[PDB]
Amino acid sequence: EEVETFAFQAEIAQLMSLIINTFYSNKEIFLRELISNSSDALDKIRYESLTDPSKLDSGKELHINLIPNKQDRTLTIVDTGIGMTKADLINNLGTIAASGTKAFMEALQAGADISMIGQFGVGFYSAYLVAEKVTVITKHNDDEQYAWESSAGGSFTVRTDTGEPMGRGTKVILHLKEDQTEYLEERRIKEIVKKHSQFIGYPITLFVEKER
Ligand SMILES: CCNC(=O)c1nnn(-c2cc(C(C)C)c(O)cc2O)c1-c1ccc(CNCC2CCCCC2)cc1
Repeated sequence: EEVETFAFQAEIAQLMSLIINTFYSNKEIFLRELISNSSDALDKIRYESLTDPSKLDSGKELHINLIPNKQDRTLTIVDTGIGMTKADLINNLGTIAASGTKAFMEALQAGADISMIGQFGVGFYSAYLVAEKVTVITKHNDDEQYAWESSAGGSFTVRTDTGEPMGRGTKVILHLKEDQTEYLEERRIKEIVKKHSQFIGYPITLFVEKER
C-alpha cells in the first residue's frame, strides 16, 4: 500500500459536466490553464526567492516545458514552480476544486465569461476534456515528492512518489483519450501556446520528438 484514496466532494461531478457544457467545443483551452497554473507557481517561487535565495537551491531556472510522447499517448507539462506539499495537493485538487466549482457556477449564472474558469481555481479540471487520466507529480522544498492521480470519477489517490526526482516544481502528465492525439502534434501545440499563452512571463519550451 502507501496509496491513499480520497473521495471528491459532490461538486466535482458537477464540475466535470460544467466543463463539457462550456468548453467541449474548444478543448485546446486545457493547455492555457495548465501553463497558467505553472505560471502561478513560478510566480510564487520567484517571489519567495527574493526574501530567501536559498529557496532556489533546488533549482534556479524558472520555466515550463511541454513534452508530447506519441508512443505513450501522453502530454506532460513540467514547471519548476514552488510545488505543493501533500496538503497543498489535496487542498488544490480537492477542497478548492469543490468550493471554486460553486463560485464559478454562481459567476457564470450571473453572466461572467467562461474564460474566467482559471480564476475560480478549477482550470486544471479542463484537462479532462482531453485526458482519461491525469497524474500530477509535485515537489516543494519543505516536503517529499508526491503523486496525485485520478480519472475524475469519485476518487483521487495520493502516494509518495518514488519515480525520477524532480528537484522542485510540478509535473502534470495527461493520458490523452484516443480521439485527442492532436495534442501530441508539434504544430498544434505551438498554435495553442501562440494563441493562449503568448504573454506568459516564463519560458515555455516545446520538446520535439525525433523521427526514429
Ligand atoms: C502552496 C503553493 N504551491 C502552489 O500553489 C502550486 N505549486 N504547483 N502548482 C501547480 C498546480 C497545478 C495544478 C495541478 C493545480 C499545475 O497544473 C501546475 C502547478 O505548478 C501550484 C498551483 C496551485 C494552485 C493554482 C491555481 N491558482 C489559481 C488562483 C485563482 C485566483 C487568482 C490567482 C490564481 C496554480 C498552481
